[PDB]
Amino acid sequence: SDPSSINGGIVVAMTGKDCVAIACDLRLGSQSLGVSNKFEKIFHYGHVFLGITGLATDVTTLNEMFRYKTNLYKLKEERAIEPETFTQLVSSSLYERRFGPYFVGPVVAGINSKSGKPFIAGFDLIGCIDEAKDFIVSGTASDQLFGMCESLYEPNLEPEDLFETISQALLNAADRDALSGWGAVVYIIKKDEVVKRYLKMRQD
Amino acid sequence: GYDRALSIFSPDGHIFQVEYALEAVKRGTCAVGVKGKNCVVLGCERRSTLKLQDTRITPSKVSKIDSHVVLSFSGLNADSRILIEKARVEAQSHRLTLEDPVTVEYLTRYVAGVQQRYTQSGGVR
Amino acid sequence: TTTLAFKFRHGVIVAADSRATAGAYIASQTVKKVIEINPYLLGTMAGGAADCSFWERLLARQCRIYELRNKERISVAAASKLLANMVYQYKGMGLSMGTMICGWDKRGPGLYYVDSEGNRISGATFSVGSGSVYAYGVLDSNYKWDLSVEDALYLGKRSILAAAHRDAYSGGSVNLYHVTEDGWIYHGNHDVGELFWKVKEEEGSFNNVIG
Amino acid sequence: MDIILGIRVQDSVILASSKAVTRGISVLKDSDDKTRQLSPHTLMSFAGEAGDTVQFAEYIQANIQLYSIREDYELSPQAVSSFVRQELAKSIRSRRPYQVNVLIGGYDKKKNKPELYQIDYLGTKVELPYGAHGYSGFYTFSLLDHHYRPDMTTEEGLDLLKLCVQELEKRMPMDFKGVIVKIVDKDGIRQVDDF
Amino acid sequence: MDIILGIRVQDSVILASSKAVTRGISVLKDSDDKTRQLSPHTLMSFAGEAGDTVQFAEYIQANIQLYSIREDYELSPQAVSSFVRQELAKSIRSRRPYQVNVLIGGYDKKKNKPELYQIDYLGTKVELPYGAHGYSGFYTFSLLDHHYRPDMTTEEGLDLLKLCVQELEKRMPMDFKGVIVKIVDKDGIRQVDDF
Amino acid sequence: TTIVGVKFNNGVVIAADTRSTQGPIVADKNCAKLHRISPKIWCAGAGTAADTEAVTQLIGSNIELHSLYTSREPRVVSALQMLKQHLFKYQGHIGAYLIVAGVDPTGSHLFSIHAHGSTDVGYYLSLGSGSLAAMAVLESHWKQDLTKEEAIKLASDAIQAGIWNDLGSGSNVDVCVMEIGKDAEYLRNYLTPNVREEKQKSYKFPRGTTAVLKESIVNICDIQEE
Amino acid sequence: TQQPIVTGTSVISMKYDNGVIIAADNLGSYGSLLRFNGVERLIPVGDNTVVGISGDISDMQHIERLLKDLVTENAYDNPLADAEEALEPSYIFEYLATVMYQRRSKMNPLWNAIIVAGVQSNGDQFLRYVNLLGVTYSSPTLATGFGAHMANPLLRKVVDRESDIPKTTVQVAEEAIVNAMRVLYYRDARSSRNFSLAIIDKNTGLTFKKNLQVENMKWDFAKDIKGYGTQKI
Amino acid sequence: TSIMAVTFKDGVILGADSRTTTGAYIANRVTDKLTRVHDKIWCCRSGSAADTQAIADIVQYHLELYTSQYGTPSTETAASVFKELCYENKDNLTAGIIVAGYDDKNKGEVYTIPLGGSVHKLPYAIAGSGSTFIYGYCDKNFRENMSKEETVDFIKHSLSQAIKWDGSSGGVIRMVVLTAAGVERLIFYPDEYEQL
Amino acid sequence: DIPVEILVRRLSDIKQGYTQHGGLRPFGVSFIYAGYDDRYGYQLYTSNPSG
Amino acid sequence: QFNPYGDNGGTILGIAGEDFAVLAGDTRNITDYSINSRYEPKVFDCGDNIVMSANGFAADGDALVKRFKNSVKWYHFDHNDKKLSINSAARNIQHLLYSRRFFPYYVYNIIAGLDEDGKGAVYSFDPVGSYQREQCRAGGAAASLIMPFLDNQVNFKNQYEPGTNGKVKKPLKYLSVEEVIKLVRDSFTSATERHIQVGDGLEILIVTKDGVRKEFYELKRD
Ligand SMILES: *[C@@](C)(CO)[C@](*)(O)[C@H](CC(C)C)NC(=O)[C@H](Cc1ccccc1)NC(=O)[C@H](CC(C)C)NC(=O)[C@H](CCc1ccccc1)NC(=O)CN1CCOCC1
Ligand SMILES: *[C@@](C)(CO)[C@](*)(O)[C@H](CC(C)C)NC(=O)[C@H](Cc1ccccc1)NC(=O)[C@H](CC(C)C)NC(=O)[C@H](CCc1ccccc1)NC(=O)CN1CCOCC1
Ligand SMILES: *[C@@](C)(CO)[C@](*)(O)[C@H](CC(C)C)NC(=O)[C@H](Cc1ccccc1)NC(=O)[C@H](CC(C)C)NC(=O)[C@H](CCc1ccccc1)NC(=O)CN1CCOCC1
Ligand SMILES: [Cl-]
Ligand SMILES: [Mg+2]
Ligand SMILES: [Mg+2]
Ligand SMILES: [Mg+2]
Ligand SMILES: [Mg+2]
Ligand SMILES: [Mg+2]
Repeated sequence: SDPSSINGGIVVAMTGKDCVAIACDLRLGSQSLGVSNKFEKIFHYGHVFLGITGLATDVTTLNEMFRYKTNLYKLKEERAIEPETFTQLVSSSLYERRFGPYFVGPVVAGINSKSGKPFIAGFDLIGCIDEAKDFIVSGTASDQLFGMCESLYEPNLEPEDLFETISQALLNAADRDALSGWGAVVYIIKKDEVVKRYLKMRQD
Repeated sequence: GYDRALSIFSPDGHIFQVEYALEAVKRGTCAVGVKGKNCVVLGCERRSTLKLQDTRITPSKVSKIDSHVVLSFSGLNADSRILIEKARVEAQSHRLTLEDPVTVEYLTRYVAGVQQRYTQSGGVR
Repeated sequence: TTTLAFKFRHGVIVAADSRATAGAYIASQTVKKVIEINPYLLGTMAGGAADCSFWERLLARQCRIYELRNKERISVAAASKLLANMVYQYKGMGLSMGTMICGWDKRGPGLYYVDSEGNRISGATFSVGSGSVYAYGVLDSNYKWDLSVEDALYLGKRSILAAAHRDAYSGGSVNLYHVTEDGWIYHGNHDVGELFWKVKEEEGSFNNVIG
Repeated sequence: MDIILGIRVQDSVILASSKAVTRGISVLKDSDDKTRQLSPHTLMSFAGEAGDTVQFAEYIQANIQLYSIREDYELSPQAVSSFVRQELAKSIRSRRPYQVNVLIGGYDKKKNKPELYQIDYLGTKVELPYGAHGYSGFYTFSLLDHHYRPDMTTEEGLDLLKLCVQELEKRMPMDFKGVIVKIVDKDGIRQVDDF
Repeated sequence: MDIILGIRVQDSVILASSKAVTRGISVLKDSDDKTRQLSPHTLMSFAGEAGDTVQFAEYIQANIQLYSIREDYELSPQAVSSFVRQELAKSIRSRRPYQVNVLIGGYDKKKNKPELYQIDYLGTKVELPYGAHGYSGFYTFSLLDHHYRPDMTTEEGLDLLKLCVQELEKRMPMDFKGVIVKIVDKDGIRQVDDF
Repeated sequence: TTIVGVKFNNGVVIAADTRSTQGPIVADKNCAKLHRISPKIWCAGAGTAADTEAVTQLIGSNIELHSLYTSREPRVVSALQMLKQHLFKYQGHIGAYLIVAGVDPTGSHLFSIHAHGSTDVGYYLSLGSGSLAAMAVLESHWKQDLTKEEAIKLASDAIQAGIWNDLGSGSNVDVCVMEIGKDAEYLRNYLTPNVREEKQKSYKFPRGTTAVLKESIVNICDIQEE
Repeated sequence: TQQPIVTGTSVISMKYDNGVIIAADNLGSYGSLLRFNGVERLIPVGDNTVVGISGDISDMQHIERLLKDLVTENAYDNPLADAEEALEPSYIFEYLATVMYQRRSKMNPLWNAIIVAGVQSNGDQFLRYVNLLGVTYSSPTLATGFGAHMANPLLRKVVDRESDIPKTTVQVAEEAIVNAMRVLYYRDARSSRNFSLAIIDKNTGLTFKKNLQVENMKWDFAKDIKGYGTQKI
Repeated sequence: TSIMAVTFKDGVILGADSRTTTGAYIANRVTDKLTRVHDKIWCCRSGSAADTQAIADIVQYHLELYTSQYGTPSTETAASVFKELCYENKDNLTAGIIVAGYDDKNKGEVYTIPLGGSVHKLPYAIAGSGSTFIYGYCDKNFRENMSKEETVDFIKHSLSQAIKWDGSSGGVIRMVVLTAAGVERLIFYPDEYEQL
Repeated sequence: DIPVEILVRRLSDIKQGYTQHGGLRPFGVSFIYAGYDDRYGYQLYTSNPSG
Repeated sequence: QFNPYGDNGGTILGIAGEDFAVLAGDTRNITDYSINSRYEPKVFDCGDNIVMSANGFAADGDALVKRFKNSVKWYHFDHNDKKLSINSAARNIQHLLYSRRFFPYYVYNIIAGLDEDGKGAVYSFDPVGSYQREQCRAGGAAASLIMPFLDNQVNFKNQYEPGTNGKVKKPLKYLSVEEVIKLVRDSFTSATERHIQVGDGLEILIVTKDGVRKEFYELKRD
């Protein structure tokens, strides 16, 4: 019944030293039933990454919507959109449905191409921005992720170290949530290279 | 909205805008239709003033309205697209509501009705 | 939960997962859903953990006083019926139990399904729990009477795995039991995480999953 | 309606749909075809509330047929599935949503690959090797998870489907009156007349 | 449980009861016998809510068997049916009523006549040539009203019963997994092993 | 949330905590609740977080256009009027509870505003879940003819009362001072009484601890030449 | 199960170096009607305990009778009733807490929130809370109803933790309590100006002050407040 | 709330308490419920603070526009505008308003507008939750053509009792005197009116 | 990605509309469309104010 | 309508060592958004080298503990001062809980001590008596925040040995009391940051063959 927990899923983002990381599980379900183990929740528009949890139809819809809006932004501005600017666009777009909202928990992650500053942000379903320095969590195991991130995280981690921290935060949170799991992906993002890693986890 | 009466009668009982529309048809490339015992053939002229044309992608003169009906024309090319689109929509609408494809006579009657409507509606030619 | 049990030539197989849930939160993953009532009687648990635990432990004490007064081990049918009558008193009051009483007695291997609704059914094959529906597919397709102990143990194990994979509220580990006329035999605790990958490679199944 | 299954094999997509239509305590029909051909190489099966199902399917059919005539070109199964999803995602926030779940089976002639898409009434799309709607998948997924290979022949896919249906007929309380089976491949769409 | 039928012919009573037991979306069993022998020439079939059915039948069985031992005499089907009715009429105004409907088929050895009684959970008793509980009679009564004679043989009664079951299997949405059939006559109670 | 507003001799000061919740969970430990409507008109917001932002950004946008149209510096009463009429129209469904303060050509002003559109005037005000803890302090220590330094102290003391005694409030104290004839000074994290202690252990993992299946480079660049 | 009819609002209290202080106003409200103006809600038990009660007044009067009867019963066959075997604050509290939890467990509660304040035999300060649910807790400061929201923050500024108790004098503690009662009069719509205050000191014993009033109030600034926004006159 | 308006020889006086509540919490203890819609036409507000403010603001707008076109409006005219809003939007409002004003021709006039949106012209009026407790006192003590000092004492004593018994009433007693001489604001603090 | 012709037809239909209804002046523009898609490959089109 | 239940917040945590066991819990007591007490003990020494903590609805938790302490007292009287083993206490507690199956104790409950082989033991209970011996368990408001961390740092879940890449797991090496107390403090410090009902103080009870020892650490008061 609760739209935010029908399909299940989780997303987590972290900052490091001159880098950011964003990760998600791959499960799509119909409550107790597992339907897909390939439902990726992270999308990118140029160098800006967006993770979305919640109702799967709205996840798919918002991706198509922000792809639409960022493609137009680029044609007019003659440049790729930045994370700070994209974050405001996501907030604007969600609040325009204030009284008929998308049931989602978006997470933005990226590095400003000009200043080189790492950036992450989270939102509620109606657009409120949570701009954090350390980490952002979202999903059915958000309580679990808050506990893992708040204890495992330390600032100024190197990319290959950050990878292990975020991966363990996701994996162990997902294994305490019935509606999350069935695979996982981690994006490691630097100013001009992005690596994507699929994790091996329990398939139950 | 623009409501101006463009198609109107003249003292001698003529609607000039409709008659001037026939002059546009006279200017258009020749189209011919011949029906045999068990077939119909539609022939169309292509003016050779336009070479360096890409014949793969250039709009063909004969248009399929449905799988069993075709429509060719003479006159303004841009105008023909509007009639063809309407005819195609109606063809699917007929299949959808009556569970039979349109008869050729029905489709013709629809297209002809659209043309007539544009001879006594305000703001349109 | 997912639990199953089935009769066959060489006794009865009993298998169950180990997950315990409180909403979406996985509270435990080390729960014993098979209770040892006597060296020849097993009981499965599904639904209310507290309910199933209390009433089946209380039944085991009824079955023991029976043995003392009568100099005879209780039958599977009598044991299943004592439970059924016990829970019937509290019918409509809120109890949530889905159990199977597995054993070997004078009539050979016995297997009864008992629930809080009032049902008490004898049968050769059962599966109860949220993941039962997934397990039935594997059982029904591969179940014989002329099944070897080795193949029968694998079937019950593979059936739980099928459910543990699909059902969100099933998983953790697989507990196996084999009941003979000389009594039940524990056949270990098997982590689904490790078991899944093993089965995938050796069997070739779960091709859709990457590993 | 009740059970709709789908399985993508090596060179084709197989859709199996139940035949029963039910109004209350009475079976009105036992030979209902719960499918519409959207294009020569794209088939859509469907199930949900009465009226909504057929109204939606025929509405989609009309739109794809219109596209085909306008462009003289067949849309890819992926393009069709995306169009259908948008219509359902649009529907779910409307005054009265279409209560319909669909499977779209198609053969992409460009890539020479069969494709199967599962879409529910909310607009939740997923590409799968095999899928089901409602209580169907609950009984059938364990067998498909076990037996399915991506290099299966059409005949092997049908045998696995018979096994899935046999399980449904044993454990489902409702009598769905068997299934109509259709195969979608490079040569088009055809019905298996004996199943 | 689902369907229970009864038909009184010339020299016997035939009871047909479905085999399925269902818990939610799953068929737990397909060979359930929904009947208890109350005495050598009296059989009771039953259907209603889980637990209540078997608890009540076995309670009645125990009471009639106790009477038989105490008196060394078999109660008439009429006497048994009256006892059962009183227990249900007593039950309906209790804290938690038995939710059970029964058919009692018996052969009265004194009158040399078969007798069939239909009793619902309220304690509503009626003697009939043929009867049914739940949604069963809705499908079967038109055939019985048409074909039934009181001078029918047991074999003719079984053929008419097959016709009733065939109609149920065609028009009922629920699969009840066939029926167990039992005949009550002068020689006692026996089961038709092939139906 | 806890938010306050206190008037003084030659101006007005507002303050707020920095906690944002989602049930019993803290979503943000350093949230910014002090919003700028115009350069010298700031408001503190409690309630539905998105609503306090959106309603503030909107009225601030319209205030800027008004200021440009009239060639005048915006007034607090204008922001107040525009806010209450907007909130009243949505009949409480926009859950914004605001304290609006500022300086303008008319002088210094301090107002509160509720979600249903009612406004109140005062020398000291408090809103949010910690408003009672804060008002207890204000009623005990407020006096007429406060200095700037006394008012900042009173305001932050009132927020602290909410931080310590209200579970809906916590972390840091933000302040904004609006004095007549001066630029408004926004004091982000004026107080930081809730820094986390050092952890007992480092949970940095050995590289190679996590099991991986696949690796791939993600193409973020555009389509290339040649 | 019932609903409260005639009610009493906040009861506030705190520990100090040599004892405890407790206070409560003299009002018995009837919904929004301030019906009864002479209601005593602090009830002494011996010379070492004061029970402060809020909530339903009919249930308060019942509890008051239970306590009076408790004293009578303790004196029975007890030569040391005014000495070693006198009633302690901890005895009185546990009895009430037992009754409150039993009544909630029968779904027929005493609709009250109670604070038991006193000094034990060994000179230790006793201050514990109990309510209609049987829930109990102790703290250096305790308050019921609105006092929990407004008084506790003010009293916790004096005694923030256990180590602040020896540093707090009776003059400072009383001053804080009296200020809190003023604040509650400003802000609680079901409060009165008249209140009672009780001090239980390990040296000077029980001091019970009646007919106290909230004084030194600030209202003068109200004259400058005009309209609700734009109005000037 | 506790509000009242009383006509007397030289004009009319409005009176009110200063309490606004959210349940049992006093959200503001120094509220000004006496609001001006025209130079010498004021109103007393009771009910929803949001509704009564929105209404009074709209009325002030209407009368400001009236004045620009047709000159000074009558107190009856002001009461009619209030009524029109309160009556036509009765399903969505919770406002109990007393309208009071001074003309030179009509002198002091008082109109009360309860929940339904009906209008009632009276010599004096009382309204708000606290008014219930002083119906008897006011009926017994009111006289027509009182002096300014007599009328101030009448309102002071009346609202004193209303405040005493009603928990939803309290704070200071505000008053506004409307005469030919002009507009005078009065305030009376707890220490003054409680001892009456 | 939109096929080239479909985009061209849409713009040309908009131009056509201004010549048949509305009473407004047409767009004084002629386009050369250069594009690629996987059906026809590289394509050149032109449109003029007639649509 | 009268609601006989309430929520007093709080969070507890039990960890079993090789020859010791700890039971930790915060000292904060709350209703809604108010703080009742910053120091209200929640973990108790119940005798026979057993520690217990039952809470959620404080009044039901206080009653259960009070009853179990009483049960220990009567176990000595009735069975010749015999020591109540941890497994026997667990089973006894099940029956205290199920005696109110139709008007439950609204609590999370954990006991800790040593088994009859001298090894550390932790038992966990649901409100109606379902109990489980475990190595690591958190209960209460922030249980979901803490448990995943303990799965990782106590049982080494999802942790493999570098170089093998997922082929070989991290071996299950036992933890010392000093290492365990670090995990406890870090668990509660992390929970205090993200959960509003957790804070003020942390009381830890350690159980060895020598007896029961206490440790107290401050937490954030916001
Ligand atoms: C599969 C895993 C799920 O279907 C199995 O069926 C297992 C069977 C095993 C455990 C024997 N069942 C459960 O996991 C079962 C599901 C369930 C829950 C509640 C009622 C019926 C069935 N889970 C439980 O019994 C859990 C076990 C705990 C987590 C160890 N118990 C609870 O959820 C308890 C029991 C509550 C209860 C039952 C009857 C009357 C009163 C209370 N409830 C709580 O702890 C409270 N709950 C905590 C989480 O936050 C929400 C409130
Ligand atoms: C103190 C801290 C609490 O009173 C303050 O008042 C602050 C005010 C500041 C931050 C502006 N208030 C909050 O932090 C506020 C409390 C709150 C919660 C719910 C309703 C009203 C007020 N918190 C929020 O508004 C959060 C902000 C997030 C954490 C960035 N938002 C939510 O909790 C939203 C509520 C959205 C909403 C929609 C419609 C009407 C009212 C509120 N809730 C969720 O996102 C929960 N859920 C997650 C899964 O996806 C579905 C929604
Ligand atoms: C006396 C008090 C009674 O007649 C006076 O009439 C004064 C009049 C002056 C202030 C105009 N009235 C009030 O103080 C008025 C009483 C009231 C309360 C609720 C509805 C109508 C009248 N108080 C208010 O309007 C407050 C003012 C806020 C605090 C600034 N507003 C509320 O209490 C709002 C109103 C929402 C509403 C509800 C129903 C109808 C209309 C509006 N209510 C809340 O904020 C809800 N509140 C929080 C949760 O607990 C319940 C109460
Ligand atoms: Cl107001
Ligand atoms: Mg999981
Ligand atoms: Mg699972
Ligand atoms: Mg789907
Ligand atoms: Mg008062
Ligand atoms: Mg905290």
